[PDB]
Amino acid sequence: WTATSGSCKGRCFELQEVGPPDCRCDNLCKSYSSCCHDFDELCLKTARGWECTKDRCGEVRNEENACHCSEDCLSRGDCCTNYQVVCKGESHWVDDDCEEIKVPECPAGFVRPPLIIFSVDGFRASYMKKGSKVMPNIEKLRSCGTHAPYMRPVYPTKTFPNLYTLATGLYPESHGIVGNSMYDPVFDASFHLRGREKFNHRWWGGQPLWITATKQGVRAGTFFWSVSIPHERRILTILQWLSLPDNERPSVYAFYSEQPDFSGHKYGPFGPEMTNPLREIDKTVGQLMDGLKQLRLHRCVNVIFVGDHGMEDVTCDRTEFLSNYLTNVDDITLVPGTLGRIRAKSINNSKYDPKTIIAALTCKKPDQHFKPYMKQHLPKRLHYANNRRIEDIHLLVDRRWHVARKPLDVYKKCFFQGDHGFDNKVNSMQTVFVGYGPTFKYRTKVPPFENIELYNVMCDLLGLKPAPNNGTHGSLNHLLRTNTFRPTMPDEVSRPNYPGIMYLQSEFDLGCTCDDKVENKLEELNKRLHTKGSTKERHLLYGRPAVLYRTSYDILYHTDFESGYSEIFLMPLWTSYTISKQAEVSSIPEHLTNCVRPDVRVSPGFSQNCLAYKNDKQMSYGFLFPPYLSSSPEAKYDAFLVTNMVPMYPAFKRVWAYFQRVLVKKYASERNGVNVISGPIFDYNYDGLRDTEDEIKQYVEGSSIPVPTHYYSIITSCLDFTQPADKCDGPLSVSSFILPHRPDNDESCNSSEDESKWVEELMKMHTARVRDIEHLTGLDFYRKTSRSYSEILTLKTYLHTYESE
Ligand SMILES: *[C@@H]1O[C@H](CO)[C@@H](O[C@@H]2O[C@H](CO)[C@@H](O[C@@H]3O[C@H](CO[C@H]4O[C@H](CO)[C@@H](O)[C@H](O[C@H]5O[C@H](CO)[C@@H](O)[C@H](O)[C@@H]5O[C@H]5O[C@H](CO)[C@@H](O)[C@H](O)[C@@H]5O)[C@@H]4O)[C@@H](O)[C@H](O[C@H]4O[C@H](CO)[C@@H](O)[C@H](O)[C@@H]4O[C@H]4O[C@H](CO)[C@@H](O)[C@H](O)[C@@H]4O)[C@@H]3O)[C@H](O)[C@H]2NC(C)=O)[C@H](O)[C@H]1NC(C)=O
Ligand SMILES: N#Cc1cc(-c2cc(OC3CC3)ccc2F)c(OCc2n[nH]c3cnccc23)cc1Cl
Ligand SMILES: [Ca+2]
Ligand SMILES: [Ca+2]
Ligand code: NA
Ligand code: NA
Ligand SMILES: [Zn+2]
Repeated sequence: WTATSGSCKGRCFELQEVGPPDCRCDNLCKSYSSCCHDFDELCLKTARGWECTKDRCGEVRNEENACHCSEDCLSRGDCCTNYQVVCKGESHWVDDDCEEIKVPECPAGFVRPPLIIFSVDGFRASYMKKGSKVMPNIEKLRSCGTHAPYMRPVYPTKTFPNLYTLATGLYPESHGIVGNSMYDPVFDASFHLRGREKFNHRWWGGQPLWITATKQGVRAGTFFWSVSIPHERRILTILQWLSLPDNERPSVYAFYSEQPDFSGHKYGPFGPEMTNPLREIDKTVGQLMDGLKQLRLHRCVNVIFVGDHGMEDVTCDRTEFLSNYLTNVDDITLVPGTLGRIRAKSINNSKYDPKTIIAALTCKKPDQHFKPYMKQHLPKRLHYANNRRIEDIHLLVDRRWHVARKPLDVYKKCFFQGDHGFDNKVNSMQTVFVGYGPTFKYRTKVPPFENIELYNVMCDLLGLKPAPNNGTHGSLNHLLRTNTFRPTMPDEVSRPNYPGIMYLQSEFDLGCTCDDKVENKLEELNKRLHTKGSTKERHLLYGRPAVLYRTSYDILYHTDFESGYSEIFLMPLWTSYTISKQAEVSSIPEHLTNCVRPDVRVSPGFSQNCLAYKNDKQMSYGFLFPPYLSSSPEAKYDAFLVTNMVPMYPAFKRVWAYFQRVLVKKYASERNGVNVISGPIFDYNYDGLRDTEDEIKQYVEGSSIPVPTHYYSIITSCLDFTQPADKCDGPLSVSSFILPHRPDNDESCNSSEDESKWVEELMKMHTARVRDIEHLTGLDFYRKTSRSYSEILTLKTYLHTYESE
């Protein structure tokens, strides 16, 4: 209940929220149906519009007007944004030449440059170039400030997940806003765009910027604007707040535009009807900048122009229906559209089986436009699993398509021509970033980066300590003139052992065999030196990775590769090797096909054994350093060491063998050598973080050999590919993957064909950042390069996407 007969007199857009049943004049009052009786009259004035005209110049103040053209308006902070242009012969901000802002030029009493976040819903990245002729204000921001060619949103590429990611630096799985619609089974409650339940604070995890600010003594303007408040009024409210006295004035502000998303849904991303919404957004930017200029803040405020996601062409006719696949279609609930999420209609139905639903949705039609996944099998780059609000069954929908339960759901709801929500690496979902101000760089282009990184930077811009988040603080230092955060490398927690030869052959009883009994002082000293690390500079180019948790491991040196061998997991945590452009691929000789060799540096008790694999009818093995890339017949024996073996399902060995036999050499040819680091990952609870021993759910039968959930590789070369990988003087280039270790290739519908038609496609889908691997392994890479640490942090957040331009 609201006693709406209090008044908003002198309280319009009050920052502090007053408590029911006392009536509200703050922004959200509309959304709670709680504004005071006179809120529209006092706070939403529209009289005479939003622009001064010559005849109004120096008028007598009339408090009914939406904005003012009277001599006292500047000191009141409530002039129309074009007041100085119309009435004082000033230029619009957009018509002024741009001039470097070397230092903040702020009015007295400003403690720090304010930050304004100008967020635009549905603003696809390519609009910056394709719409540049109709967006002069935005184009000046872009060209004069710091910009990326695009910014990667998070998955799903929907509004609230992305704007709340911007606010918190967290993946949706951690912040809790995992789509625009959700069911939380602990709460037994549903979150929707419509209605009121979405304002309940239990939906919203982490700590958004406005709370981070407030807790640290920095005042914040509103981040949420009610849909009925027009854009001109949002801008005027921000400008008025900026005119407050020093002790009352916020330091961080947000503007939000529902456009171009609103029109994009109706008309498609490049519909002719899209030109107007872009013109209008640009006009709004013009109003803000003119307003800032009038208040002498245009060379003081840092402005971020940022989108939440892009927009793709999507129509009703490109809809797949689950009713064409499942018989039981009324036993399920689908969250539909540009992604699919499936759960049981009733928890009382114990005849509901996820395995049979997945199988009925897998590779059933030749051009099928969605792919089902148990959430733990989604590409790890999506970070979309560790939340009870994300249903176990997920459908990744192809760009340009929808999924629905039944046809009736589409015509009892063609209207729309645009949508978004798809995989966050899809080009059409990419959105925009521009930063303009004293703290940003001048006329600077930066590479594309992920929106999870911005929270840290916004905290840096405001002198705030960020709450714990998924950004990598320092990775965006290259955007900034000053206020950089100077991170240090994490300390190594576990130092390795360096074992020598400590065991005789006959101490091992592993059930392994190798045809290797084949016998020189020239080559005897030479092989001793390889085992003490004489080739390690060739194979370990960026130093050894640091182990950031407590464990027991050994460094093992060899002619062609170096490894960090875990005594706890009985396999390497990592294996490092360099393949030059010139290297030759060879086969596994006939006599070595089943060869596994005890490693006399490592006890039997901390070794794998061949008998376990013999007895485990589902599990085979592979090697981390590939025998195919041995430098010589003699060196090839090292590749068959039991310490280089890892457990692999035969179906996965098809993938791994093609990667090692064909792809590594291809990449060395294309990139002028590559350094490769490969290893296992264990993420049985799908939290994106390294498992401890006691979290492992599967072992090679009858043994303590833990089975990885995934295998990674990090492939590094010289960005200047005219230099070979192993003699690179400058910046590096990386691509990585985290392949799911699956007992079938059901994910790849064309897997009956030759690996050349499907393996690389799988690997592209599971592309990853080095940082993703770091989380999953507790390893810290690139510890010894000639590069700055901030540059290395940037490299570690790079994602190789495999989209064209
Ligand atoms: C991305 O960045 C984020 C942020 O840094 C990373 O997330 C952190 O990961 C940590 C490890 O997974 C995690 O630490 C745990 O926190 C527990 C306390 O948590 C509460 O308080 C914090 C701080 O204010 C708060 O942020 C949390 O908020 C979560 O939950 C509410 C809903 O209840 C949501 O509003 C919110 O969205 C958020 O949900 C997300 O996180 C939780 C896990 O915390 C998930 O379950 C959800 O799915 C969702 O993703 C909390 O309200 C603390 O109690 C834990 O301690 C246990 O583990 C330690 C290990 O040191 C052990 O020693 C203890 O014994 C203890 O175990 C006991 O409880 C067990 C479980 O009940 C039980 O089995 C044992 O037997 C014991 O009794 C732990 O320290 C941290 O909370 C989150 N933070 C956030 C914001 O998510 C994330 O990892 C990064 N991602 C990547 C890929 O790097
Ligand atoms: N950084 C950031 C940032 C966060 C938000 C946001 C606000 C929120 O407010 C609580 C009361 C729900 C919650 C989550 C958010 F992510 C945001 O919201 C703009 C918005 N105003 N009006 C809309 C209508 N629909 C969708 C979004 C908005 C804009 C930005 Cl720049
Ligand atoms: Ca949106
Ligand atoms: Ca884990
Ligand atoms: Na086997
Ligand atoms: Na298949
Ligand atoms: Zn939309």
